[PDB]
Amino acid sequence: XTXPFXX
Amino acid sequence: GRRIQGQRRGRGTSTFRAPSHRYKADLEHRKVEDGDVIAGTVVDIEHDPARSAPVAAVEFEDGDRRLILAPEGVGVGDELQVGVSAEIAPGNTLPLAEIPEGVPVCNVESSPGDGGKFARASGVNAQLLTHDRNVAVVKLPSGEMKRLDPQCRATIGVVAGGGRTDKPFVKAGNKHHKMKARGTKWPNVRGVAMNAVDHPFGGGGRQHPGKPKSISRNAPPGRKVGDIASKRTGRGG
RNA sequence: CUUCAAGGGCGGGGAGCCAUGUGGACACGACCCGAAUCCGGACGAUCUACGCAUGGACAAGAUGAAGCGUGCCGAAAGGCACGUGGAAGUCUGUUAGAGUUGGUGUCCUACAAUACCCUCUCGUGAUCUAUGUGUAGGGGUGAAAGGCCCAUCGAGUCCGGC
RNA sequence: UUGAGGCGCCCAAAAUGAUCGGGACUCAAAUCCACCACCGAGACCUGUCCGUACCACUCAUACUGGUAAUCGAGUAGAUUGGCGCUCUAAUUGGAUGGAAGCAGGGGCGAGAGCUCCUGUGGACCGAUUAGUGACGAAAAUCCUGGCCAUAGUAGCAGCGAUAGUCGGGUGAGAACCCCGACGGCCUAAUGGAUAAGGGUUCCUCAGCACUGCUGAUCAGCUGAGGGUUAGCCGGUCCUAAGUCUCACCGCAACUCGACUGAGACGAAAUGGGAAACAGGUUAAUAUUCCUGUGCCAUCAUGCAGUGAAAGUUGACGCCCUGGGGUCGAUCACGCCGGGCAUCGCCCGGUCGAACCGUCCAACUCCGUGGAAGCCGUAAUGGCAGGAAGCGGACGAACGGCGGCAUAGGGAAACGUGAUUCAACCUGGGGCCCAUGAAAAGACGAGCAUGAUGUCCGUACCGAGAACCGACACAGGUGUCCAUGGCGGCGAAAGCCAAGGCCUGUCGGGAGCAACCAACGUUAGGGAAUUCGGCAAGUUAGUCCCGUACCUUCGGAAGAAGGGAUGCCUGCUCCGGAACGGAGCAGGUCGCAGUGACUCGGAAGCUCGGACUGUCUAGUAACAACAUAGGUGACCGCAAAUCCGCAAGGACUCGUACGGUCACUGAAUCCUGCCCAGUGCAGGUAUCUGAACACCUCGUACAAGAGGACGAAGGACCUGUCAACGGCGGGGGUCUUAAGGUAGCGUAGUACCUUGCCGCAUCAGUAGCGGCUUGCAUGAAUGGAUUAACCAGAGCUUCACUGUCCCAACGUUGGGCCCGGUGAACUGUACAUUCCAGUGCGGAGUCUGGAGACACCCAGGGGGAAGCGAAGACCCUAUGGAGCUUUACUGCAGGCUGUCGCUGAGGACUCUCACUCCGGGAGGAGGACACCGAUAGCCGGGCAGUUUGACUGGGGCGGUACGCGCUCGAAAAGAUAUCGAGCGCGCCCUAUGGUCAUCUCAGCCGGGGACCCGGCGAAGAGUGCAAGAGCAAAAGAUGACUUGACAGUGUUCUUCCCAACGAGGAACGCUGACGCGAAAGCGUGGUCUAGCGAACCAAUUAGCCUGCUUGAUGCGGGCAAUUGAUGACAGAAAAGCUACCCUAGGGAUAACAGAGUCGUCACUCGCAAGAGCACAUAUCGACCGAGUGGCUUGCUACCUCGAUGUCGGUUCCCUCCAUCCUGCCCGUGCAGAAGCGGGCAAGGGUGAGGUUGUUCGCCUAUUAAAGGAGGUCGUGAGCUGGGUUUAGACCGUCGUGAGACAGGUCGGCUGCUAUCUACUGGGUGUGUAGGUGUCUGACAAGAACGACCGUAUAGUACGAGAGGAACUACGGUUGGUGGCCACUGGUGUACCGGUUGUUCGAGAGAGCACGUGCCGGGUAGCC
RNA sequence: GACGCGGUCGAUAGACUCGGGGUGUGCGCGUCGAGGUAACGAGACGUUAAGCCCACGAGCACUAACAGACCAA
Ligand SMILES: CC1=C\[C@@H](O)CC(=O)Cc2nc(co2)C(=O)N2CCC=C2C(=O)O[C@H](C(C)C)[C@H](C)/C=C/C(=O)NC\C=C\1
Ligand SMILES: [Cl-]
Ligand SMILES: [Cl-]
Ligand SMILES: [Cl-]
Ligand SMILES: [Cl-]
Ligand SMILES: [Mg+2]
Ligand SMILES: [Mg+2]
Ligand SMILES: [Mg+2]
Ligand SMILES: [Mg+2]
Ligand SMILES: [Mg+2]
Ligand SMILES: [Mg+2]
Ligand SMILES: [Mg+2]
Ligand SMILES: [Mg+2]
Ligand SMILES: [Mg+2]
Ligand SMILES: [Mg+2]
Ligand SMILES: [Mg+2]
Ligand SMILES: [Mg+2]
Ligand SMILES: [Mg+2]
Ligand SMILES: [Mg+2]
Ligand SMILES: [Mg+2]
Ligand SMILES: [Mg+2]
Ligand SMILES: [Mg+2]
Ligand SMILES: [Mg+2]
Ligand SMILES: [Mg+2]
Ligand SMILES: [Mg+2]
Ligand SMILES: [Mg+2]
Ligand SMILES: [Mg+2]
Ligand SMILES: [Mg+2]
Ligand SMILES: [Mg+2]
Ligand SMILES: [Mg+2]
Ligand SMILES: [Mg+2]
Ligand SMILES: [Mg+2]
Ligand SMILES: [Mg+2]
Ligand SMILES: [Mg+2]
Ligand SMILES: [Mg+2]
Ligand SMILES: [Mg+2]
Ligand SMILES: [Mg+2]
Ligand SMILES: [Mg+2]
Ligand SMILES: [Mg+2]
Ligand SMILES: [Mg+2]
Ligand SMILES: [Mg+2]
Ligand SMILES: [Mg+2]
Ligand SMILES: [Mg+2]
Ligand SMILES: [Mg+2]
Ligand SMILES: [Mg+2]
Ligand SMILES: [Mg+2]
Ligand SMILES: [Mg+2]
Ligand SMILES: [Mg+2]
Ligand SMILES: [Mg+2]
Ligand SMILES: [Mg+2]
Ligand SMILES: [Mg+2]
Ligand SMILES: [Mg+2]
Ligand SMILES: [Mg+2]
Ligand SMILES: [Mg+2]
Ligand SMILES: [Mg+2]
Ligand SMILES: [Mg+2]
Ligand SMILES: [Mg+2]
Ligand SMILES: [Mg+2]
Ligand SMILES: [Mg+2]
Ligand SMILES: [Mg+2]
Ligand SMILES: [Mg+2]
Ligand SMILES: [Mg+2]
Ligand SMILES: [Mg+2]
Ligand SMILES: [Mg+2]
Ligand SMILES: [Mg+2]
Ligand SMILES: [Mg+2]
Ligand SMILES: [Mg+2]
Ligand SMILES: [Mg+2]
Ligand SMILES: [Mg+2]
Ligand SMILES: [Mg+2]
Ligand SMILES: [Mg+2]
Ligand SMILES: [Mg+2]
Ligand SMILES: [Mg+2]
Ligand code: NA
Ligand code: NA
Ligand code: NA
Ligand code: NA
Ligand code: NA
Ligand code: NA
Ligand code: NA
Ligand code: NA
Ligand code: NA
Ligand code: NA
Ligand code: NA
Ligand code: NA
Ligand code: NA
Ligand code: NA
Ligand code: NA
Ligand code: NA
Ligand code: NA
Ligand code: NA
Ligand code: NA
Ligand code: NA
Ligand code: NA
Ligand code: NA
Ligand code: NA
Ligand code: NA
Ligand code: NA
Ligand code: NA
Repeated sequence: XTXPFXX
Repeated sequence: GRRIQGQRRGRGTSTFRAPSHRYKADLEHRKVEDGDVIAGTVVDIEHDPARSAPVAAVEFEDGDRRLILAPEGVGVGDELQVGVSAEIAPGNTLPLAEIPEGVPVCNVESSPGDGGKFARASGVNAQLLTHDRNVAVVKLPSGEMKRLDPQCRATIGVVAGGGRTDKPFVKAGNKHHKMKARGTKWPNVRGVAMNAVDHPFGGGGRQHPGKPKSISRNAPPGRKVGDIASKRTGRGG
């Protein structure tokens, strides 16, 4: 939910 | 949205309250059946945590020990008087009627016997101008001409500690220490720095108030912020 | 019935009522599960935010403010030198303690639902900290990030409306 | 010579392995013309059977007979007969001679399912009929339970705490239970004492089923017993912030609520406080028990005393500092004991309290004295208002001294002095816009003797196993020990005591491989790496010398740079002295003297924020927030601001030098113009402006209508921008008020853009400077500038280096093998795949081929659009929420009028209610204010909601959202698209109606007016699109007229077929009319567009009707007209979300795929043209034909219960449209150098500077430094610079939330491999006992590619300049395989030097991270 | 796991001794030593190509390759 999984 | 800071204030929580339990005295003029026979001797000059100005410890003939709003000049040993006949020197307190016009006065009463209300901050002083059998016009430190009952008691001289405002705080820490001894939440976050939800000036991708700052007097708490009922703004013109 | 009139509408030469099964409709949970809500009353400041009360903590070193002194110079004002002094939201500092920049390292079914190592910042102050205490849910608290209010926050949690 | 036809050829380039399905086929197994015979469905024919329908017979839907060429497939769905389950009832049966259930088996039925046999089981079970219903499962990421694979797999290694080993003891059993030795670990903790919290965990005995990361004889485990002793330690008492209770008051009410009053509560380490010490003792308590000694309080008695309450104490902040002084530590010497054994050193001990008595330094004061310059301090300071000196009063320690003590303790001695001095005591100084508790208690206030002194707590842990964190959790968790030794500035490192521990609790084995984690060292080069020097490294302590720009004069600054540094011998100086400090001379060792350890890399330019500080607990520490400073606003306190429903409250123990509300954000230089809009505020003739009362009308009253008066507010006017904001276009004013001043400028703001010039570099989208027309800078939305500061952004230099060229060796822990322990993720099934094809367009499973014996070990992760998470993007839903506003609607609140409280005599006096000030007397105020009620205005402060649909996704645009015409429309009717052309939302009293008279456009002739004649079926005209109609008229002219009439229908249309309203039309009737001789025409305009529901109002004529009844008023209704809903078959309605949320969708976008190929790339045909002449050496327009699938676009097939982005990197394969290399052809080919073309994919195609970039620009090298495919190959490989979350800034836009196909700083990369795949390693089976040697089907290779030089030759060729080749040689470069004599690296084998510390020194050793550091280095590996 | 070699008819491994190598001159003692009354004394020279050390080679049956089990047409 922050760009790449899971940043 | 959420209540703004001015609304949290009113609730009277710890954060917004003044450290009363650390305050020395509720400076108020003494009472006297009449006569004026009352007089005492200055015993000490103390620091008043509520006003950042000195207060004088006085001992009266009837063995009464109380702190007083120390005008400038009063020192230990000195003798002060309180009554319709007290002498007309600095430190003594007597009704405006018995006070000669053109004499700086401090801690003036608004209603005779209320113990003093006006002009009691560092260095300030009122100015008795006009006498009468009814009115005793006094010019308060704000410049206003206050018409008063000549029976209202007052102290001669200017309040001690004048000039306090001249030296800058220089650093946040100094402010911090002062603010800590008052009924005030500090530091102050600018409305325009908050989220819309928190203040009418909050929001935006940049910092600026939403609408004009001058707000109607009829505005409801929660919206009355910025320049309250300003008759004008700016310096120009 | 409408209608000068005319023409139209509705009705008319005796079949229904009740019961039982069953088809379908409408209201209700309405074939069953499935989600983000909204509202009510309660329980939470053992976490954390901010304030208050009462206690506690900060090796060592550096720099050397004012003030004071001695000497020289000057009519004086005052100047210069040296010393004394020991100021500071001052410096160095893994003192204690507080914090958390990079390694985008280790870990990532972990030692751990936020850890480990090195690196790094502050370290007499707007400092850090224990205990006590206050503020409660559209309300607090917020040096403001929509941050925080017990792993829960652009409106906590529990149960209820359901 | 020419025409035509057939088959073929050229044209003809693609990515893992070629293809007609494959093999393969050539007088065919191809092609075309005929022909012959066959094969081949469930079709067709045919036997039997079944169902269904119908016929005959029948009560029958039971039999029996008959008919079907004209019956037999089916999703959703309608209809119908039946099977099975539970329990009820009626009728009727079975079972211990064995019921139900279960397992295996036999029979029947199309089937649901029925039944039998054998075994098991051991007590219930059916049938028929009629009922009953929590009645039938393969599915729901369904629920619960159980279970397999996973797998004997991961974990029991990683942490600066690496810990053990040999003997022995006990035991059935011992790596880990115990004893000894040896070896280690912990030093503010891994020691000692405790708070909270736990709660018995403590001690003993007995145990091992549980728990313990292995085992266990051990245990915080299991069981049973036992254990906590107080006048003097805590609680208890006191009061703190503050809390509760009662009263009072509020509230509809309370378990609610503020104030006031009274009461109580509120501190166990760590606030205040009456009093206890020493030793001994238990398995476990201990200032508690025991022994000794001491002390406090109260009380009783006795003596004393009559004092006694004033005062002192309790009792207090931060910074500096002096003096007194104990323990500790150390020095000296003596004594006792131990250790060591070349020396004479080294370690330990040398004790002894509370209490009672006594001593008193500092401070203060007194007498004397009499300083005019002296006294005094570390410093400040002191004095004729009396200095020093002298005497004296008061007066301290947890300290000295005596006792306590022929007490206690010690094996013994059972010391004495000194220095530095924690504790403790007592002083001096400085700071505050900060002022640093209270109360109980104590003292004041004597002594003897005796008595009493109850109640509660007391164990143990206090943490890498007793607490919180689900765990014996690497996390979290307060206090006192800060004085143990060396070291050194040090509470630092390192080493070592005391004390603790070997439980940060699984072990054994392999020079121990690959690979990984931590780390050491690497020659030459030295940032070439990379977004970026990320990571690592360099530097380092102390002293001496020396130190730039700039600067707010503080700083910059440890700038920079240079030198020194050890040991030994003998000394000097400072000081009372130190086991303190500063130096001197001589001698002397090493590569190295802060020898280890500790321990800055430095310099410059630019951006930002002034600084310290704050922040997103858990991806953002920043430029964001704060700050001082600047500024504006409000308010005289019965205030402004704010909280409460109220009673009431914060600010406020406050008072303008205040405090509230905002903006800006240190200093310095400054801060221009604009009041039109919006906001706020002031004013206001006039206009507007609600309700009550008042007047008129109305009504026997009332509803209701109108008037008069008119508050705030608005209109209007003014003020105000450090108020929201604005600061252009045009010309030598215009919008809308002004029209950008100082500055600054390609900016964190500049699209163009890598702007131009310069600096710098070989090369610089960077950086800096200048210019600057600024897409779209600019003054407290603060502008410019700026010293200092910074885990902030960018750039340069020196230094440094494994970041790199380019990797190697080593060290430690894993990894691998063995014993023990022992999970999880995941699983529709099947599964040895590979190349192709096909398929819903991205297949292990389909089709064709190829390959393939089984099982197992290790590996790195290609594929399973791998695992994990019902996609966050996008759309959709008459979903949610947070937020905004001049969206809709309301609700608080503020202002204002009116009524009540409320009283006496459009302005005024008064006092008596009421309010406030005052202790009270009494003062102020006063019918106002407050309060209750109502009305008008303002009113995102708050609440609920809305904010449509269509659409080659959505948005923007548009409206194909209601209508009419032509075409599309395929000659009936119907017919779509954001299809083509274009219109309607009216207009007309005549432009309607009838009748009479008449014939038009245009052209010709005679006198673009008018008159006459002729031609003239229609091109005129007919209101308006388009199509259509019309000539004795539907047109023109004239006249007359109102049928544009009322009522009610029929039919068609709207809506083909085929239901649906309003609307429309055609055609009637009834009534009344107009015109005409009359037939007849007129239901508006020649026809098809010009339109609107219910509710409500107004209106038209008559009538019906309103609660027992009559009258009046005012209502309710039948029929109809008018008023709008254009989203036009009718809701009353704006936005943001990057803070987001849910339901879903591949119904729909973004990536990729797939189709297409306009675009893009490349080619071909024709060949104008030019190339001095010459198309074709070379270049090559137009036009035409294509190939590819790299670009772009289109489409919306695949995927939204997830196929991870760009770029880069690494590693592998491929294509050819060939850049180089080989062999060639042509030339505008003399040669040399080129140019164009052909074959050709074997090999090669490299290094760097700016930029995230791909692309591209640039540099120097080069044979050349080609292009493209592999999910734009490659994230279960890496990277994370850009895109693309949450924070922030700038510009632009917006009222605002907030937005941007603008820029900028910051910003977490998950998973143990089941299958398949390949690289290597084994075990088996097949060929059917063995050893040794071979063969070679096939397989792999680039095993080799390229360049330079010499001779040829200064030759051929050439006027000359210039300048080849065949061949033969030498070497270089890239690649490849191997090897270590040589050179080089490593080399925690080894040897040496040396620092600190410890073993007394010496000798010889340990530790300093897995070598302390330094020097050398064998083998091996490289 | 596999592979290779040796196994007394033996040099496969270890010990010992040589050889071949790495360091760089051992402890002790003697002389010198700036000095110092002496005590004491950093260090220098000699003894000492010393001492210490070796993952290689050789010699050498001293020690251990013993004992013996199994499968197999
Ligand atoms: C891994 C994944 C999906 C895949 O299983 C399927 C695909 O590959 C298809 C696909 N995905 C995409 C384009 O095609 C694509 O671009 N995705 C995947 C990578 C970022 C965005 C994306 O939306 O980023 C948007 C920005 C464009 C605003 C924001 C940040 C949203 C992120 C979001 O919800 N991520 C979920 C992940 C989905
Ligand atoms: Cl202030
Ligand atoms: Cl049936
Ligand atoms: Cl206690
Ligand atoms: Cl002093
Ligand atoms: Mg997100
Ligand atoms: Mg406060
Ligand atoms: Mg007061
Ligand atoms: Mg601020
Ligand atoms: Mg913000
Ligand atoms: Mg708001
Ligand atoms: Mg700003
Ligand atoms: Mg601003
Ligand atoms: Mg707490
Ligand atoms: Mg000094
Ligand atoms: Mg500091
Ligand atoms: Mg520091
Ligand atoms: Mg935000
Ligand atoms: Mg059928
Ligand atoms: Mg029966
Ligand atoms: Mg099913
Ligand atoms: Mg496995
Ligand atoms: Mg160890
Ligand atoms: Mg025990
Ligand atoms: Mg036991
Ligand atoms: Mg109490
Ligand atoms: Mg206490
Ligand atoms: Mg004990
Ligand atoms: Mg105890
Ligand atoms: Mg443990
Ligand atoms: Mg190197
Ligand atoms: Mg580079
Ligand atoms: Mg590079
Ligand atoms: Mg670094
Ligand atoms: Mg001396
Ligand atoms: Mg060093
Ligand atoms: Mg810049
Ligand atoms: Mg800052
Ligand atoms: Mg964070
Ligand atoms: Mg930071
Ligand atoms: Mg961070
Ligand atoms: Mg300010
Ligand atoms: Mg700021
Ligand atoms: Mg530039
Ligand atoms: Mg301005
Ligand atoms: Mg994948
Ligand atoms: Mg979904
Ligand atoms: Mg979105
Ligand atoms: Mg909503
Ligand atoms: Mg009052
Ligand atoms: Mg709202
Ligand atoms: Mg609702
Ligand atoms: Mg739509
Ligand atoms: Mg038709
Ligand atoms: Mg007509
Ligand atoms: Mg309506
Ligand atoms: Mg009307
Ligand atoms: Mg409609
Ligand atoms: Mg319609
Ligand atoms: Mg969702
Ligand atoms: Mg689709
Ligand atoms: Mg070719
Ligand atoms: Mg090839
Ligand atoms: Mg790719
Ligand atoms: Mg590629
Ligand atoms: Mg991959
Ligand atoms: Mg990944
Ligand atoms: Mg992985
Ligand atoms: Mg990034
Ligand atoms: Mg960047
Ligand atoms: Mg960025
Ligand atoms: Mg076989
Ligand atoms: Mg070591
Ligand atoms: Na804003
Ligand atoms: Na809701
Ligand atoms: Na709390
Ligand atoms: Na000085
Ligand atoms: Na850290
Ligand atoms: Na809430
Ligand atoms: Na509920
Ligand atoms: Na069917
Ligand atoms: Na163990
Ligand atoms: Na004493
Ligand atoms: Na600081
Ligand atoms: Na900081
Ligand atoms: Na204006
Ligand atoms: Na204005
Ligand atoms: Na501007
Ligand atoms: Na390295
Ligand atoms: Na794989
Ligand atoms: Na929300
Ligand atoms: Na709508
Ligand atoms: Na109709
Ligand atoms: Na093509
Ligand atoms: Na990539
Ligand atoms: Na090639
Ligand atoms: Na892909
Ligand atoms: Na990538
Ligand atoms: Na990744």
